[PDB]
Amino acid sequence: ILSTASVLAFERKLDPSDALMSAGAWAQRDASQEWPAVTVREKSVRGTISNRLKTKDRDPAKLDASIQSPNLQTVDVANLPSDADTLKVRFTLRVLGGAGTPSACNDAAYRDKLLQTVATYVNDQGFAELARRYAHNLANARFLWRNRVGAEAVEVRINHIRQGEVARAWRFDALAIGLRDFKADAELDALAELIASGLSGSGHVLLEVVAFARIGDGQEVFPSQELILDKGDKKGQKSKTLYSVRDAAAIHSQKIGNALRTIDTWYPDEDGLGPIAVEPYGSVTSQGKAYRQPKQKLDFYTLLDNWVLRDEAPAVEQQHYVIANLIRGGVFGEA
Amino acid sequence: ILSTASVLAFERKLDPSDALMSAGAWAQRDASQEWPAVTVREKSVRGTISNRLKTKDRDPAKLDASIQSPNLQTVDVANLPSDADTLKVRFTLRVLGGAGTPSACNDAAYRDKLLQTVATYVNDQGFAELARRYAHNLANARFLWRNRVGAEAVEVRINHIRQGEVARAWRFDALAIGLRDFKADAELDALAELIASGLSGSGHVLLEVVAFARIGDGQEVFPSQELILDKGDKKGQKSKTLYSVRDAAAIHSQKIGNALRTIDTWYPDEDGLGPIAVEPYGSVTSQGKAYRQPKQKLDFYTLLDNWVLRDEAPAVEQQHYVIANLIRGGVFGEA
Amino acid sequence: MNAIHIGPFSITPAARGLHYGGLPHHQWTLYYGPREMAIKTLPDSYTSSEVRDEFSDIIAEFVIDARHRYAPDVLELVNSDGDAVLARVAVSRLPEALSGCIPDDRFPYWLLTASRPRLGLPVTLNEYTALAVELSAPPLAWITGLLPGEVLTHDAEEWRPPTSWELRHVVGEGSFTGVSGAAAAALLGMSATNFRKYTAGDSAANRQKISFAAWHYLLDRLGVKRAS
DNA sequence: ATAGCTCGATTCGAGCTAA
DNA sequence: TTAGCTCGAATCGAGCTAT
Repeated sequence: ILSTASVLAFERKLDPSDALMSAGAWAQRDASQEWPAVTVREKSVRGTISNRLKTKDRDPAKLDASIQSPNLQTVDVANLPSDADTLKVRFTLRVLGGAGTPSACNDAAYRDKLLQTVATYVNDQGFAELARRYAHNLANARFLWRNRVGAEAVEVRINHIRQGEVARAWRFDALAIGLRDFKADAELDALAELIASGLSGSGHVLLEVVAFARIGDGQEVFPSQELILDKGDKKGQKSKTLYSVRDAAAIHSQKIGNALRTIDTWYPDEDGLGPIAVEPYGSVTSQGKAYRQPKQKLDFYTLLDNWVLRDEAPAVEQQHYVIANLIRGGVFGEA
Repeated sequence: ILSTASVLAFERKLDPSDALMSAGAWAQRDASQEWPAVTVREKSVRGTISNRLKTKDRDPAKLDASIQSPNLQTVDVANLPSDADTLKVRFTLRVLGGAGTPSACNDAAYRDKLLQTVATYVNDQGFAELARRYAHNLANARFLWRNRVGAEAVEVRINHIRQGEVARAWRFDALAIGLRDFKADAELDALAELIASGLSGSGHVLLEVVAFARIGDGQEVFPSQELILDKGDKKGQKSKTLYSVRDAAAIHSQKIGNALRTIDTWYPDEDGLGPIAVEPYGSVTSQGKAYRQPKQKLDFYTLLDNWVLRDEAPAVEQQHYVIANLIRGGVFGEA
Repeated sequence: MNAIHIGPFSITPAARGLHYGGLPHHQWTLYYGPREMAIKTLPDSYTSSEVRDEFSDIIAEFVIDARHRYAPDVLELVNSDGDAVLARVAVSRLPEALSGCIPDDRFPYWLLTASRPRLGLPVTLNEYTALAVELSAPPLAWITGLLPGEVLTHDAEEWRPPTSWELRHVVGEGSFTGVSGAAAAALLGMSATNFRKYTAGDSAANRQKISFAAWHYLLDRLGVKRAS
């Protein structure tokens, strides 16, 4: 009957590194290895109430009393220096083979169907579309999440590494390649076999991904934010903390991986909004609506049952999605 | 039934940088790129009892005892050099655009109708009245808050920095363009479509604003103040702390952006005060009160639901207030 | 074992198990609705009333924090100096005519706020009692901070009926008021079987919604709102 | 006290007329 | 604002249950 195993833990492929930030100036991007790092400092903010009220009653004295004692906060803030207008973000992406092999399972019969159905998938169509689409999110600076909304010109330079030296260098203009359309380009195509060879297990791939963005002169850069333990008084609340590795602003590695995973364009709703991240139950917390509802037969879990247990193969664009949850890893299976 | 969204987080437009302050003498402002920065130094003060007493400390024995036990505290002080009478503040302002699009919004139906409402506003009239009042606050040294109340001659220079170079230059007289009325000027209107293009989203735009002010020799300059953790001794209380980035006194980014936000003249109360900032519930920190209270139905939130949900659009001057608050950005929706 | 439901809280166990030491063990997870507060690994030999006692202190801390951060504003009645507090009353909303005030001698009684930038209003004892009667706060008024503003509004067009989880905040054995479903039904003058349909969850067959008058009268009788 | 059910009777909302 | 009326849908009480 080939029941589903209890544990389906999968190793994460396309493993990124923490993208630390450094600051500098444009046209000096070649000798940017000695650029000063972006430090995270503290500043005090004061503000009045700007959120909605309870709206049950219309007392004016209470809202005026909130202006009598404005809230005082200290927030972690990261800014470029007054002599720098370019933000440098560098991280390394490690590409691993053996996508279909689970890290932990609970049935040898179940695994042998999984490793066979991903072999028949790769033989029919290998790691070509996903590797191409994972190349798009490295081409455009999607990992520059809020550092791309108003950049004058953001440039991505990635170098393939062998033995500790460059193998082949790619140079891209991230404004040219949009965040919506998955077009075709020769440098984008040439990057695809490198990702394809690493994903198929035929070779090792290490890429050093560098992004230079024209944020502006002394403007604000936006690293990842940490949790607030709320162990201080209401005035020194420390309401915002930013992630720094060693006195240098940095972006969480899982936030970088989320930008790479944004290749899903076959969710059941209208796809003109834009790509979403490949993820079970197609859920993104920005708009708060989860595409690929399990009530519909289009989420990752039910197709994984049809594509394996009862051998009901979906459309080939969906089989790219089912392996897209396998390549990103995850703790699957019924607990 | 088109209920409002629970989360309506909006990105802020018109993002300013920290305003660095350096000092010098007048008539050398054409070559002010090597002026020494206004340094932060420390001085000690003592004062007498100048506060009201709670009907018990008014006894002559108790009052004189407090004078015999003076409050010694150190304060943070910023002054110009004795040979310098000009204060310049330099910040960069970038205009983003796409003000109608929220970062987070739950109801897709509400997002489409809100985007339709913003697009309906843009077609009727663009961001011309908005940017005219925004450039008026850039024309005067309103962002030079307390260093303008006694300025003898204050002058601003605004430069359009497109490809890291001055694409178009501006020079205004801040005292002539007072902080009371929003008149029309050909040079001000020339700046108006520069921000209006940024607010509309046609192309990237970035400005540099330098405001020279005739302060006086060794006079007191007023940067933004900080919070004190209140942990040290009462003699070294540090009752005042000012903001600095690298041994140079500076003004907070949100302090500068608040002054550029000061375009709201449409609040129902009498105009003895003048323009205020466009933030919901019309809060004025100095007066401790709030114009546009929800009781008389002229705050941001009631106008937004009237414009979007039940389709009763407000007055055209009130539509300016709603979009200006939409440009201002905030965490809207039921938190 | 079974998911223990304590009012708005729900201690659900992990489907899988573990063996810490040699004894059987399970991961129990405290929930405040969709919010996760704690994971505690516990043996399988513990009864439900003992896992409840194990998770009781975190619930007590949550209730203390909720009562403190949502405490109603306190008003102070003072003499013509402002030093002696003659009477204090907690109010659900401030008086309409409050402005920034420092008491003087021309009026004997002043109604000031407890916040340090003290707003105030010159009143006599009769007007002070009128304001106290109009504006008083019920003893359990802090539970309104844990409830949405659209289920507590008095406007019928903008009112939304509370869900089952929002209803568990005020009725139930482990609720914030501590009244049973039978007592709540007796307060509304209805049968307990009909109120259990209000408090029913995940049972789509025969689940009902409370009405505007019933909800607001229940909030009146429990001491949560409208008890000025 | 929790949790949930069925079944016939009563209530309930949004149409409508009628004045 | 008074004074009603169908019509299907949701609610109400009082029987039972289960834990």
